[PDB]
Amino acid sequence: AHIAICLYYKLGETPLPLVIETGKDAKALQIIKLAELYDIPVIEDIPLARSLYKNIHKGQYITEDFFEPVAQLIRIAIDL
Amino acid sequence: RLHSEIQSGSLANNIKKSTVIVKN
Repeated sequence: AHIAICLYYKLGETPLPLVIETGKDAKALQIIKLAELYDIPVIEDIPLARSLYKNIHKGQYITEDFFEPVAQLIRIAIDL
Repeated sequence: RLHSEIQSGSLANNIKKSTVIVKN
């Protein structure tokens, strides 16, 4: 019912956006908690969260299908 | 070919360095 996907990107350190953490239900809520604790942007994107969850594992860099949408997610998150 | 950076720390710390969280 509830998904959260945590992406990490730092220029010159992560070659691509990295899914560092994922969570469903209780752990999804925890992540969206902890993201508010540390002031990390949370964006609701149902199709992107669901496809990332189904395709990209924890600890895995995003694949080619996700480059454009995650680029846009990150730009939107940047400011905010 | 799949690409991983599989070792990492705690749930709290991973989030604190995170860039964006996407949810449904």
